[PDB]
Amino acid sequence: ELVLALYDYQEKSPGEVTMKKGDILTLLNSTNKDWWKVEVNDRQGFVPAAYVKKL
Repeated sequence: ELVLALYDYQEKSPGEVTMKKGDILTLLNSTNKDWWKVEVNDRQGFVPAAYVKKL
């Protein structure tokens, strides 16, 4: 499934990933309510669940 980046987000921890508003990310794991694992182009990592929207 895909998600839309609602805001820019710069990774702030080793396991996080950076995204730009408007980016279409592949949702890898949404089992956590606060942090979702996504694939941004060729990178994988966590971003705040609230900053993305399921498409």
